[PDB]
Amino acid sequence: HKILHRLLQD
Amino acid sequence: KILHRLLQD
Amino acid sequence: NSLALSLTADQMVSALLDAEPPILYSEYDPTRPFSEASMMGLLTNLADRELVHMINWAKRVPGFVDLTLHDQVHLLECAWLEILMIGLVWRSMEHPGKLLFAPNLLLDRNQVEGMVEIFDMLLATSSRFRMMNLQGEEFVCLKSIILLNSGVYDHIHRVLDKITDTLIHLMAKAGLTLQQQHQRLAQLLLILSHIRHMSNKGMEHLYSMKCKNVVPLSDLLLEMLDAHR
Amino acid sequence: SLALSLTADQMVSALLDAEPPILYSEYDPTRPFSEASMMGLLTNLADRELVHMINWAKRVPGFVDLTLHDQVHLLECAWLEILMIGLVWRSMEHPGKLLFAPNLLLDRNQGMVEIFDMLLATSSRFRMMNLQGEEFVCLKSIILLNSGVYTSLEEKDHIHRVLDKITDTLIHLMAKAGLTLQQQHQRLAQLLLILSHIRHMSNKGMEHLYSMKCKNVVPLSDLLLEMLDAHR
Ligand SMILES: C=CCCn1nc(-c2ccc(O)cc2O)c2cccc(C(F)(F)F)c21
Ligand SMILES: C=CCCn1nc(-c2ccc(O)cc2O)c2cccc(C(F)(F)F)c21
Repeated sequence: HKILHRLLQD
Repeated sequence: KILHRLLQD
Repeated sequence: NSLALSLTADQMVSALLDAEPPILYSEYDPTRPFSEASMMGLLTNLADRELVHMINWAKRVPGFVDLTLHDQVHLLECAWLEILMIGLVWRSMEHPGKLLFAPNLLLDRNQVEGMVEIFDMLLATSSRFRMMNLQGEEFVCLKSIILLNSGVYDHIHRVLDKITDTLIHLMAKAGLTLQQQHQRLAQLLLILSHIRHMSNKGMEHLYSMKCKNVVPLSDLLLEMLDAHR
Repeated sequence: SLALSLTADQMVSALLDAEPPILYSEYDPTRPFSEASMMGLLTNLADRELVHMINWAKRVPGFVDLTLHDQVHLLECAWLEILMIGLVWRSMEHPGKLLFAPNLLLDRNQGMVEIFDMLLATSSRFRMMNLQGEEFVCLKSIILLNSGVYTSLEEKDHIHRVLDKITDTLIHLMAKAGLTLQQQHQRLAQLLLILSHIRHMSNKGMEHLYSMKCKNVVPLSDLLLEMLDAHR
């Protein structure tokens, strides 16, 4: 689970 | 070096 | 159908200009970094904070939103350093011989071990941009091209074409002749090959920094690094 | 100079006439190959191609106007990119496969695999664009002149002048093929963006080459070793 995944969602 | 002389001739 | 394709050249330019991330500052403290730990510490910290802004910028680049989350992740993982670098050389144009990482962080070549090579490449790129009189509108086009192109391995190609139209649009608007237009287009796009080169070299250096484990690296910067491996 | 006086058509003619030959590998279907020997075929082939590339480079308009030191630098920077674009060019008509030699056609299986897929994607790109031989030779000359241009000051200016002339030749070819102005600009950009990926593939290849050196199992020619040394 990449931080980039989270940031691209918010 | 090699490349140099190959280019020179 | 993507909205990006329906945008006019001026709409595209306005969208890109309005999406521009802010120019961030480094730590205050006029201590000139002349060491590995200090300099790289400032650069990674800066890169860390810029990454957050870059992610929000990318989402505002027309066509990027139309991609799946996984595709967006891929493009950013491939292009992030290229994007930071082109921004750097853009800010450094008016500072010949120097690199303006931040308004309060101006470095010259006299400052780290194997790093000078990349430093000189960045300087040469900035100088090249300066002599070409690169315009802000052109810069933003090039930056979006890097985002969409670097990891592009039909929608993106379509979008990339529109940006090309936009670049030509700007040049014609600036009064350039037809030959001057395609020549300048070629010149700008060829520089992207060198930015790619610098990115790959910088990534190898970032990797050494990791394995030497002296400079603190954020988890984000580490995951971006791992992606390249 | 001499490259600055050429017409677009004369430029294309010269480049076509300067094309190097397609060499064979030492591949033998009866001989069992280990991962090392497989790479041996590719390194052996590259070494023999280099001699032909060096002589092709001399025939690239404007190249001989440079100092021997600058000619050396350009080739040291571009050699793998040039080999790669040559590969993807002759692989165009072989979808899902790379034609390293007339006697060495490989797909991703048997085929390091990441670079392989990138070369496949590049060849696939050229095929859809229906890249013309005239365009290919222009692109290859651009790589030679551009890859090391940013690594006196009059030399680079001359280099940039010649590069501009090749752009004029590319546009000339596209206009000749019936493309509207918009289509010309778009195709020009499309071709040049591919050079960014070719640079990337070369960068990755240079790293693998270094790895092969350190493992000391795949034979590397003296020239190849000197090429690698310059790179780092
Ligand atoms: C002369 C060496 C440059 C390498 N480099 N440059 C950055 C960087 C940071 C912020 C920015 O706005 C623009 C930039 O180019 C950078 C960040 C992390 C690691 C490296 C290095 F290549 F040194 F590992 C960086
Ligand atoms: C499966 C791709 C590996 C990369 N690669 N490709 C060549 C090569 C040789 C001859 C030719 O006409 C075209 C080519 O692309 C090559 C040569 C030396 C080293 C590598 C390496 F795998 F190390 F990147 C090469």
